[PDB]
Amino acid sequence: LPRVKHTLVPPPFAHAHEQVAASGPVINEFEMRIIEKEVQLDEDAYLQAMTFDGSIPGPLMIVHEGDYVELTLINPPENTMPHNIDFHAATGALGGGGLTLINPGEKVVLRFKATRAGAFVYHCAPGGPMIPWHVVSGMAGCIMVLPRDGLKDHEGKPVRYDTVYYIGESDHYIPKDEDGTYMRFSDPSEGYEDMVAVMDTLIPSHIVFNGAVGALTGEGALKAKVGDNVLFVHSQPNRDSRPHLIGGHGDLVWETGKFHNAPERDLETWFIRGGSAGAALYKFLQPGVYAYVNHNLIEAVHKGATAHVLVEGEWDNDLMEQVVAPVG
Amino acid sequence: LPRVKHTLVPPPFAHAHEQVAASGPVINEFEMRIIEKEVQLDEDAYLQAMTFDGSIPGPLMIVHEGDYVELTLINPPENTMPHNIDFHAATGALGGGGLTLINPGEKVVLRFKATRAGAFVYHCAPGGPMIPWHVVSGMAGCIMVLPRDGLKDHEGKPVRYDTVYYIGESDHYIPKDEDGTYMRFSDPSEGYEDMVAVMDTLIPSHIVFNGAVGALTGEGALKAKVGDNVLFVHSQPNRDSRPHLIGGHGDLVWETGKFHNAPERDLETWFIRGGSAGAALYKFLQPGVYAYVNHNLIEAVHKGATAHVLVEGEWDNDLMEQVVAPVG
Amino acid sequence: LPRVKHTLVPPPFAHAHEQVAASGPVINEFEMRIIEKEVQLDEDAYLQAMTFDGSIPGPLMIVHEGDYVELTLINPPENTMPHNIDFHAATGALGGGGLTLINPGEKVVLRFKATRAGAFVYHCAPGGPMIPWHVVSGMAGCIMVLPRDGLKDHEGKPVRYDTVYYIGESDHYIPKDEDGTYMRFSDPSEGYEDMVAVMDTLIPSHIVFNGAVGALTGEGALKAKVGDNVLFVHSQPNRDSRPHLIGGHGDLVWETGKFHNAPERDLETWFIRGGSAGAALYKFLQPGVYAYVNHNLIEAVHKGATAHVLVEGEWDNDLMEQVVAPVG
Ligand SMILES: [Cu+2]
Ligand SMILES: [Cu+2]
Ligand SMILES: [Cu+2]
Ligand SMILES: [Cu+2]
Ligand SMILES: [Cu+2]
Ligand SMILES: [Cu+2]
Ligand SMILES: [Mg+2]
Ligand SMILES: [Mg+2]
Ligand SMILES: [Mg+2]
Ligand SMILES: [Mg+2]
Ligand SMILES: [Mg+2]
Ligand SMILES: [Mg+2]
Ligand SMILES: [Mg+2]
Ligand SMILES: [Mg+2]
Ligand SMILES: [Mg+2]
Repeated sequence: LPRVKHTLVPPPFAHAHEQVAASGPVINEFEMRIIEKEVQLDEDAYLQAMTFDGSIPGPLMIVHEGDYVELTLINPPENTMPHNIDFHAATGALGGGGLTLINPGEKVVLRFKATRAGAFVYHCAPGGPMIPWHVVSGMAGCIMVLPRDGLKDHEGKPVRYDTVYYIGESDHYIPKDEDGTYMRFSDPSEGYEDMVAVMDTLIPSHIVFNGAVGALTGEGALKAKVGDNVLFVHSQPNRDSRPHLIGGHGDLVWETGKFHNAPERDLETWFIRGGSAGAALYKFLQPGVYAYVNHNLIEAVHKGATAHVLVEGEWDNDLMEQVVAPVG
Repeated sequence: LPRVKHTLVPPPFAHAHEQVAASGPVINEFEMRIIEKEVQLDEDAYLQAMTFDGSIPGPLMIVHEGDYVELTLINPPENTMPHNIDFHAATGALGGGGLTLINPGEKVVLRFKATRAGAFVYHCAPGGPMIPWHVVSGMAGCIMVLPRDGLKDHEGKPVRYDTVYYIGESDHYIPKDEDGTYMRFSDPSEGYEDMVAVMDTLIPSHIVFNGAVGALTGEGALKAKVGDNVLFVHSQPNRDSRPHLIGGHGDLVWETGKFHNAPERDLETWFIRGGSAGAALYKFLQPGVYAYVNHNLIEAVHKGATAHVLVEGEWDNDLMEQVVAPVG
Repeated sequence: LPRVKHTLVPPPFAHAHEQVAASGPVINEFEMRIIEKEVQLDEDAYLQAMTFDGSIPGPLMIVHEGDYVELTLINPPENTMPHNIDFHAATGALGGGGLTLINPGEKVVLRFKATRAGAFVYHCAPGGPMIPWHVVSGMAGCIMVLPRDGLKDHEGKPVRYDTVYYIGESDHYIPKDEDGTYMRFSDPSEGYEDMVAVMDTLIPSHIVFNGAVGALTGEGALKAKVGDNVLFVHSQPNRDSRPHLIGGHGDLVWETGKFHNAPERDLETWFIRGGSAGAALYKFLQPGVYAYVNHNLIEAVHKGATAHVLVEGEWDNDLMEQVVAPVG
């Protein structure tokens, strides 16, 4: 089979690809390096993170149904922990976790057949208590397996996007001092016992898009134009989310993320089950600022789950008009 | 276009309307006044509330797909805060939030086209940390945009209800003294910092229907007769819910609340995503008392999420019969 | 009508039955005895439990749509509490709760018509605060009402399982001393006030399958062979869950659990609403160990929500292959 070597790009962007496969099955080659580093979640909040390829989430991989995925995974000698990878897209050996455990200084190559279309989570799962801990330290991303003929709607009609954005939502459990301030550690292992105690409450300290509070706002705001069909692929590897585009809708939504199921239409808010990825297409109709949020608004605003989309184009007064301006 | 002026009625009731539109598109005119007042959630629990039209939830608006909605929103001079409105039914300007910010003593008129059929949340969203806070202080309601030809089932067959009840479920975060008792404040702003600390735990002190524990029980119990097709429209603007009618089912359920999607049948329990409204139709078959509950039973019983429905009519022993009475 | 007397078997197993009804409607006779006993959830964690038939969950009942269910429920004189039963499968009298309240030393016989196909929760619901408390002490199980002609897929094609496993997931709220250790009590009533305080936080101390941490792992691991179509019926009577088979998928999933609705395909993770049962069919394609988990991995690993499935058969390198073994 042809081999295609991909250069991954950091989230929320996606590597070059075609929606309709330009060929028959290929072997898709990807490589990622695991990076353990402290990351700043918020102004005075830091996470002893563990990442695929230096980003939270890990980068988006895009292939077609019936392709193979050949991943080279590298755990550099400077890392402290063993790591591996479980693709929810894959069949067998705990998603590949059983075949990919690598120590610092080792690398491994896994091949699987992408037999099922949809957006899927991938995450680290080295075993026992390590599983939740590695995930909530940042080790999860998404692979999207498109149908060979591209996406289809609830009636089997071909559907096309202009842009995909990968929104990786992640919950984190940063320990606190009695006064509410966040603790700092020298490395992941040092912070482990304190982190577990927070994990046990099931209350995240932060819930973020793209690895940090405000990462996709201000200078990181997403961009589009009136008329653009934008696919928002949304992963949550550990906890539920309820995405909502403020000012918009989900035109076609696969909330369970699997493309051969019929999408729902006209949604205000949809539901990403923890341990899954979903996808929503929207055609922008009005210019201006939109917020893409987890619609538990405490999670959106206090915890960090808010992105902005800045949209250019002409305003349509038939859809909405301020008839009487604030007056009094 | 014809203009139709509506008189809103408090929840769980609905203003006069027709399921099948008796005309082509109209401009629907509504008016609401924002009322800031302390409300009693429970025996020794009070909320510094902020409300649309004096009720929690805000009143239900009912229009047809392709109509316009023209809302006059009034923030009386006695209020302390700026307020606005985001309709999830609307397209643009953050659902209208960007065009409706009004200070105490001001009013505003917004028009939008109700382009999509379904039950939708509306809520206050004045910006930043104000967003979750105004919502969890009571500022959310629902607008139902019916298809012009009325509801249709999973097979496109016309479906009709005898009664709609609007169940507005709301989570609240009342601060507590060390001994578990609830704190009281002079106004919303005074209670703000203490409320935020509760919000951060993501654990509501109360989760209520119609603004208070027991509001829809005893004297407030809902009523129906055997044979009645009752539509239960259920909103939750901030947190997930799992409605269940104890003793009944959802005959047709749109849990994501958007009427052009096929409903599911025969449900025991359905799922309202935080930041959305859903709808369930049930035809009553047995007389007696029913409980409509959020089926996290701690949320139902300890937090306040229980309504009763009292149903009159004849008992059917073929469906259920006590064969041997408690004996021993 | 013919009467059929069933011998229940403990979970995760199911009593003898046929998927396609070998006859017209029958009256299905079941009997269960309520057992109040302390149970060990985990190494140093015990629950003052209240059970149907001595198991958590209560045993699975299997009947066909249009059958009757006649249940004899027995509350032995050694018990301390009144108990009853609410079948979500049933119509009227709070699912039967209104007709089945029995004191220690009493028994009752309830008949209902199983008019709706699907997996349904049954649980104890003796009234008021007793409701959540009896459920979170273990009093819930599942009844599966199969269509008379067996299961059908999203296209109406007949579908057949080789094995059903009933996974009863239950959240528990065991009180703790200041040092994090769990408290012990002489009986359920003694532990009540302390348990309520934990219930109020909505944070379970344990979330288990089959009544205990590790119950379905090691010696209790589930078993299958490559090629087996296994139906996983999953109940959660009080709290949401997000089941995921690590290394596999849901081939056909009814997450709301009602068999006349079309199932979704190829799911990675699905969603069981608190107060419901859902069902997922998977055909095993690879041998080895699988984990069936609630995919909030903290709930899976720290709280107890993990089962293992051990699968025998031949490995398929086309689906997955370790191309380069860990090396360095
Ligand atoms: Cu790792
Ligand atoms: Cu996983
Ligand atoms: Cu407001
Ligand atoms: Cu909103
Ligand atoms: Cu009981
Ligand atoms: Cu129930
Ligand atoms: Mg690279
Ligand atoms: Mg400090
Ligand atoms: Mg230090
Ligand atoms: Mg008025
Ligand atoms: Mg006090
Ligand atoms: Mg004072
Ligand atoms: Mg027996
Ligand atoms: Mg102790
Ligand atoms: Mg003692």
